[PDB]
Amino acid sequence: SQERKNEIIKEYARHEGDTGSPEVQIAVLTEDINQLNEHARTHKKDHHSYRGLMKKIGHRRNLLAYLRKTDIQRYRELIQRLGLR
RNA sequence: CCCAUGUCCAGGUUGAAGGUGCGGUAAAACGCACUGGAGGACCGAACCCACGUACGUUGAAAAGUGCGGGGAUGAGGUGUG
Ligand SMILES: [Mg+2]
Ligand SMILES: [Mg+2]
Ligand SMILES: [Mg+2]
Ligand SMILES: [Mg+2]
Repeated sequence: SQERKNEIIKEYARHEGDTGSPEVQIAVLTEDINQLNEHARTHKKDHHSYRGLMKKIGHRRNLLAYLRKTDIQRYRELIQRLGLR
């Protein structure tokens, strides 16, 4: 949702202007992915939506790889905040 | 054969489901351990049955004994009424 995405940007971002950043993107994608996994458990047959789920997941994984390359401290802080492995 | 009401099955073993935790995952299938303790499951006394063999065969016995044998928490054995 737009209000939830606003909250997530304001929380995880470095500024109120820095809408775009890896931590911001990943924080949005994780909530979207949780909603989609619940939707999939409720709608097991919607493979057409599971595809977009996997695409979002790959996007998040690539962002996380960029973070592991550039800033390992930022990476670990992010993952402690989010709860990912 | 059945009704009701009771009672008996030394000991040991294996280790189903379920559960928990750790991996693995985007989350799961899944895997690894532990727990748990199922079974007309296993080995084997009493208990029950009678596979073989020898002997007995005017028998110890109008159907047995010995040497081994099968089942042994179940569709079990047994008691009283
Ligand atoms: Mg048995
Ligand atoms: Mg036995
Ligand atoms: Mg008796
Ligand atoms: Mg006979």
